[PDB]
Amino acid sequence: SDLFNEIIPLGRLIHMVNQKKDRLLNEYLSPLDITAAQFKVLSSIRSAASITPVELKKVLSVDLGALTRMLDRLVSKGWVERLPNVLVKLTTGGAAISEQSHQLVGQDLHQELTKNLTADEVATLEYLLKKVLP
Amino acid sequence: NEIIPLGRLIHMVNQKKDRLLNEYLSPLDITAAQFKVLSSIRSAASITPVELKKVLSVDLGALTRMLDRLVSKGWVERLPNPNDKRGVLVKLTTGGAAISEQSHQLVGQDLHQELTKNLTADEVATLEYLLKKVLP
Repeated sequence: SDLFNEIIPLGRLIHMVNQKKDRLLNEYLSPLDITAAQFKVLSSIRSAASITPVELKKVLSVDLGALTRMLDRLVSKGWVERLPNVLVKLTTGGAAISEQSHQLVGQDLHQELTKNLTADEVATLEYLLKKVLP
Repeated sequence: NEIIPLGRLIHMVNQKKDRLLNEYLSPLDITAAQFKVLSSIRSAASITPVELKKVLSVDLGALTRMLDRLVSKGWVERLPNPNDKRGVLVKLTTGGAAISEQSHQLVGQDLHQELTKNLTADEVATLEYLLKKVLP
Protein backbone atom coordinates (compact mmCIF):
# COMPACT_ATOMS: atom_id res chain seq x y z
CA SER A 1 0.00 0.00 0.00
CA ASP A 2 2.44 2.52 -1.39
CA LEU A 3 -0.37 2.34 -3.95
CA PHE A 4 -2.96 3.96 -1.61
CA ASN A 5 -0.57 6.70 -0.62
CA GLU A 6 0.16 7.39 -4.27
CA ILE A 7 -2.20 8.45 -7.06
CA ILE A 8 -1.85 6.00 -9.97
CA PRO A 9 -3.84 6.74 -13.14
CA LEU A 10 -6.68 4.44 -14.13
CA GLY A 11 -5.07 3.16 -17.39
CA ARG A 12 -1.96 2.14 -15.51
CA LEU A 13 -4.04 0.37 -12.82
CA ILE A 14 -5.97 -1.54 -15.49
CA HIS A 15 -2.65 -2.61 -16.97
CA MET A 16 -1.08 -3.77 -13.66
CA VAL A 17 -4.27 -5.71 -12.64
CA ASN A 18 -4.31 -7.31 -16.07
CA GLN A 19 -0.68 -8.34 -15.64
CA LYS A 20 -1.65 -9.91 -12.30
CA LYS A 21 -4.58 -11.78 -13.87
CA ASP A 22 -2.27 -13.08 -16.64
CA ARG A 23 0.38 -14.25 -14.11
CA LEU A 24 -2.35 -16.10 -12.14
CA LEU A 25 -3.69 -17.63 -15.42
CA ASN A 26 -0.20 -18.75 -16.42
CA GLU A 27 0.13 -20.43 -13.00
CA TYR A 28 -3.19 -22.33 -13.08
CA LEU A 29 -2.86 -23.20 -16.76
CA SER A 30 0.75 -24.40 -16.24
CA PRO A 31 -0.49 -28.04 -15.85
CA LEU A 32 -1.17 -28.10 -19.63
CA ASP A 33 1.90 -26.25 -21.00
CA ILE A 34 -0.69 -23.73 -22.23
CA THR A 35 0.10 -20.00 -21.66
CA ALA A 36 -2.47 -17.29 -20.85
CA ALA A 37 -1.85 -15.86 -24.35
CA GLN A 38 -2.58 -19.26 -26.01
CA PHE A 39 -5.63 -19.64 -23.80
CA LYS A 40 -7.09 -16.34 -25.06
CA VAL A 41 -6.50 -17.33 -28.70
CA LEU A 42 -8.33 -20.63 -28.10
CA SER A 43 -11.23 -18.78 -26.41
CA SER A 44 -11.50 -16.33 -29.30
CA ILE A 45 -11.65 -19.18 -31.83
CA ARG A 46 -14.23 -21.00 -29.62
CA SER A 47 -16.65 -18.04 -29.53
CA ALA A 48 -16.19 -17.22 -33.27
CA ALA A 49 -16.46 -20.98 -34.17
CA SER A 50 -14.36 -20.41 -37.28
CA ILE A 51 -12.30 -17.30 -37.98
CA THR A 52 -9.63 -15.96 -40.44
CA PRO A 53 -6.13 -15.36 -38.98
CA VAL A 54 -6.70 -11.87 -40.40
CA GLU A 55 -10.05 -11.60 -38.53
CA LEU A 56 -8.50 -13.23 -35.43
CA LYS A 57 -5.61 -10.76 -35.44
CA LYS A 58 -8.21 -7.95 -35.41
CA VAL A 59 -10.32 -9.43 -32.57
CA LEU A 60 -7.16 -10.02 -30.44
CA SER A 61 -5.33 -6.80 -31.42
CA VAL A 62 -1.97 -8.61 -31.79
CA ASP A 63 0.61 -8.76 -34.67
CA LEU A 64 -0.27 -11.05 -37.64
CA GLY A 65 3.22 -12.59 -37.54
CA ALA A 66 3.05 -13.28 -33.80
CA LEU A 67 -0.37 -14.88 -34.25
CA THR A 68 0.83 -17.20 -37.09
CA ARG A 69 3.44 -18.52 -34.63
CA MET A 70 0.76 -18.94 -31.96
CA LEU A 71 -1.46 -20.83 -34.43
CA ASP A 72 1.48 -23.01 -35.52
CA ARG A 73 2.06 -24.15 -31.92
CA LEU A 74 -1.66 -24.78 -31.35
CA VAL A 75 -1.98 -26.95 -34.45
CA SER A 76 1.12 -29.00 -33.40
CA LYS A 77 -0.54 -29.58 -30.02
CA GLY A 78 -3.73 -30.69 -31.77
CA TRP A 79 -5.95 -27.96 -30.34
CA VAL A 80 -6.52 -26.01 -33.53
CA GLU A 81 -7.02 -27.07 -37.13
CA ARG A 82 -6.41 -25.15 -40.34
CA LEU A 83 -9.15 -25.50 -42.94
CA PRO A 84 -9.50 -24.41 -46.57
CA ASN A 85 -11.36 -21.10 -46.87
CA VAL A 86 -7.39 -18.80 -44.44
CA LEU A 87 -9.79 -20.05 -41.69
CA VAL A 88 -8.64 -21.29 -38.24
CA LYS A 89 -11.01 -23.33 -36.06
CA LEU A 90 -10.77 -25.51 -32.88
CA THR A 91 -10.04 -29.22 -33.18
CA THR A 92 -12.33 -31.53 -31.12
CA GLY A 93 -9.40 -31.87 -28.64
CA GLY A 94 -8.76 -28.12 -28.63
CA ALA A 95 -12.40 -27.81 -27.68
CA ALA A 96 -11.72 -30.27 -24.82
CA ILE A 97 -8.72 -28.26 -23.62
CA SER A 98 -10.64 -25.01 -23.89
CA GLU A 99 -13.35 -26.67 -21.78
CA GLN A 100 -10.87 -28.08 -19.21
CA SER A 101 -9.05 -24.74 -18.88
CA HIS A 102 -12.18 -22.75 -18.05
CA GLN A 103 -13.25 -25.31 -15.48
CA LEU A 104 -9.72 -25.71 -14.10
CA VAL A 105 -9.09 -21.95 -13.80
CA GLY A 106 -12.35 -20.13 -12.94
CA GLN A 107 -13.28 -19.84 -9.25
CA ASP A 108 -9.63 -20.08 -8.34
CA LEU A 109 -8.72 -16.96 -10.30
CA HIS A 110 -11.81 -15.20 -9.00
CA GLN A 111 -10.97 -15.97 -5.40
CA GLU A 112 -7.33 -14.96 -5.66
CA LEU A 113 -8.23 -11.67 -7.44
CA THR A 114 -10.90 -10.75 -4.88
CA LYS A 115 -9.07 -11.98 -1.74
CA ASN A 116 -8.62 -8.40 -0.39
CA LEU A 117 -12.08 -7.22 -1.47
CA THR A 118 -15.34 -7.17 0.44
CA ALA A 119 -18.33 -8.90 -1.23
CA ASP A 120 -19.84 -5.49 -2.03
CA GLU A 121 -16.46 -4.19 -3.22
CA VAL A 122 -16.44 -7.05 -5.74
CA ALA A 123 -19.94 -6.11 -6.89
CA THR A 124 -18.98 -2.42 -7.19
CA LEU A 125 -15.75 -3.18 -9.07
CA GLU A 126 -17.63 -5.44 -11.50
CA TYR A 127 -20.34 -2.84 -11.90
CA LEU A 128 -17.91 0.00 -12.70
CA LEU A 129 -15.74 -2.07 -15.03
CA LYS A 130 -18.96 -2.90 -17.03
CA LYS A 131 -19.71 0.84 -17.18
CA VAL A 132 -16.40 1.48 -18.99
CA LEU A 133 -17.22 -1.00 -21.80
CA PRO A 134 -19.99 0.92 -23.62
CA ASN B 1 -26.07 -7.30 -19.09
CA GLU B 2 -25.13 -10.44 -17.05
CA ILE B 3 -22.66 -11.65 -14.35
CA ILE B 4 -19.20 -11.55 -15.97
CA PRO B 5 -16.28 -12.65 -13.74
CA LEU B 6 -13.77 -10.06 -12.62
CA GLY B 7 -10.86 -11.67 -14.59
CA ARG B 8 -12.82 -11.48 -17.80
CA LEU B 9 -13.90 -7.86 -17.15
CA ILE B 10 -10.24 -6.89 -16.54
CA HIS B 11 -9.37 -8.48 -19.87
CA MET B 12 -12.13 -6.71 -21.81
CA VAL B 13 -11.30 -3.30 -20.28
CA ASN B 14 -7.64 -3.88 -20.98
CA GLN B 15 -8.49 -4.77 -24.63
CA LYS B 16 -10.50 -1.54 -24.90
CA LYS B 17 -7.60 0.53 -23.54
CA ASP B 18 -5.25 -1.16 -26.07
CA ARG B 19 -7.62 -0.42 -28.96
CA LEU B 20 -7.85 3.25 -27.94
CA LEU B 21 -4.02 3.40 -27.61
CA ASN B 22 -3.63 1.82 -31.05
CA GLU B 23 -5.98 4.50 -32.50
CA TYR B 24 -4.28 7.47 -30.87
CA LEU B 25 -0.82 6.08 -31.61
CA SER B 26 -1.65 5.35 -35.25
CA PRO B 27 -0.20 8.78 -36.37
CA LEU B 28 3.31 7.37 -35.60
CA ASP B 29 2.86 3.90 -37.03
CA ILE B 30 3.59 2.76 -33.45
CA THR B 31 1.47 -0.02 -31.84
CA ALA B 32 0.32 -0.20 -28.18
CA ALA B 33 2.56 -3.25 -27.78
CA GLN B 34 5.59 -1.22 -29.08
CA PHE B 35 4.62 1.74 -26.91
CA LYS B 36 4.73 -0.52 -23.84
CA VAL B 37 8.19 -1.76 -24.73
CA LEU B 38 9.49 1.87 -25.08
CA SER B 39 7.93 2.79 -21.69
CA SER B 40 9.55 -0.24 -19.99
CA ILE B 41 13.00 0.75 -21.38
CA ARG B 42 12.38 4.38 -20.32
CA SER B 43 11.82 3.48 -16.68
CA ALA B 44 14.62 0.90 -16.56
CA ALA B 45 16.91 3.41 -18.49
CA SER B 46 18.95 0.44 -19.80
CA ILE B 47 17.81 -3.22 -19.69
CA THR B 48 18.67 -6.70 -21.06
CA PRO B 49 16.31 -8.27 -23.59
CA VAL B 50 16.20 -11.12 -21.07
CA GLU B 51 15.26 -8.71 -18.23
CA LEU B 52 12.86 -6.89 -20.54
CA LYS B 53 11.09 -10.13 -21.53
CA LYS B 54 10.58 -10.75 -17.77
CA VAL B 55 9.27 -7.24 -17.01
CA LEU B 56 6.87 -7.42 -20.01
CA SER B 57 5.91 -11.12 -19.60
CA VAL B 58 6.24 -11.65 -23.42
CA ASP B 59 8.04 -14.37 -25.45
CA LEU B 60 11.78 -13.68 -25.98
CA GLY B 61 11.48 -14.40 -29.70
CA ALA B 62 8.58 -11.94 -30.09
CA LEU B 63 10.49 -9.28 -28.16
CA THR B 64 13.62 -9.59 -30.37
CA ARG B 65 11.31 -8.84 -33.34
CA MET B 66 9.82 -5.86 -31.49
CA LEU B 67 13.31 -4.54 -30.69
CA ASP B 68 14.47 -5.03 -34.33
CA ARG B 69 11.61 -2.83 -35.53
CA LEU B 70 12.24 -0.12 -32.91
CA VAL B 71 15.95 0.05 -33.73
CA SER B 72 15.12 0.42 -37.51
CA LYS B 73 12.82 3.29 -36.55
CA GLY B 74 15.49 4.91 -34.41
CA TRP B 75 13.66 4.84 -31.10
CA VAL B 76 15.88 2.24 -29.44
CA GLU B 77 19.63 1.48 -29.65
CA ARG B 78 21.51 -1.72 -28.91
CA LEU B 79 24.65 -1.41 -26.76
CA PRO B 80 27.46 -3.76 -25.70
CA ASN B 81 26.80 -5.28 -22.26
CA PRO B 82 29.47 -4.37 -19.60
CA ASN B 83 28.94 -7.62 -17.66
CA ASP B 84 28.28 -9.94 -20.65
CA LYS B 85 29.87 -8.57 -23.88
CA ARG B 86 28.34 -11.51 -25.77
CA GLY B 87 25.09 -9.70 -24.87
CA VAL B 88 23.48 -6.27 -25.24
CA LEU B 89 21.70 -3.50 -23.32
CA VAL B 90 18.85 -1.58 -25.01
CA LYS B 91 18.03 2.03 -24.24
CA LEU B 92 16.07 4.89 -25.76
CA THR B 93 17.49 7.21 -28.38
CA THR B 94 16.41 10.85 -27.76
CA GLY B 95 13.48 10.30 -30.18
CA GLY B 96 12.39 7.25 -28.20
CA ALA B 97 12.48 9.40 -25.08
CA ALA B 98 10.31 12.09 -26.73
CA ILE B 99 7.76 9.39 -27.64
CA SER B 100 7.68 7.37 -24.42
CA GLU B 101 7.49 10.72 -22.53
CA GLN B 102 4.10 11.11 -24.23
CA SER B 103 2.81 8.30 -21.98
CA HIS B 104 1.89 10.93 -19.34
CA GLN B 105 -0.45 12.73 -21.71
CA LEU B 106 -1.73 9.66 -23.51
CA VAL B 107 -2.54 7.35 -20.56
CA GLY B 108 -3.30 10.14 -18.06
CA GLN B 109 -5.33 12.53 -20.28
CA ASP B 110 -6.68 11.39 -23.72
CA LEU B 111 -6.95 7.71 -22.97
CA HIS B 112 -8.15 8.53 -19.46
CA GLN B 113 -10.97 10.78 -20.66
CA GLU B 114 -12.25 8.25 -23.24
CA LEU B 115 -12.16 5.40 -20.67
CA THR B 116 -14.01 7.39 -18.01
CA LYS B 117 -16.50 9.13 -20.36
CA ASN B 118 -19.42 7.15 -18.84
CA LEU B 119 -18.19 7.51 -15.26
CA THR B 120 -18.88 10.07 -12.57
CA ALA B 121 -15.80 11.70 -10.98
CA ASP B 122 -16.45 9.69 -7.75
CA GLU B 123 -17.01 6.53 -9.79
CA VAL B 124 -13.53 7.02 -11.30
CA ALA B 125 -12.02 7.48 -7.80
CA THR B 126 -13.85 4.34 -6.57
CA LEU B 127 -12.85 2.21 -9.59
CA GLU B 128 -9.23 3.26 -9.12
CA TYR B 129 -9.39 2.61 -5.42
CA LEU B 130 -10.78 -0.94 -5.86
CA LEU B 131 -8.36 -1.83 -8.68
CA LYS B 132 -5.50 -0.85 -6.34
CA LYS B 133 -7.03 -3.25 -3.69
CA VAL B 134 -6.72 -6.21 -6.11
CA LEU B 135 -2.95 -5.62 -6.56
CA PRO B 136 -1.66 -6.64 -3.12
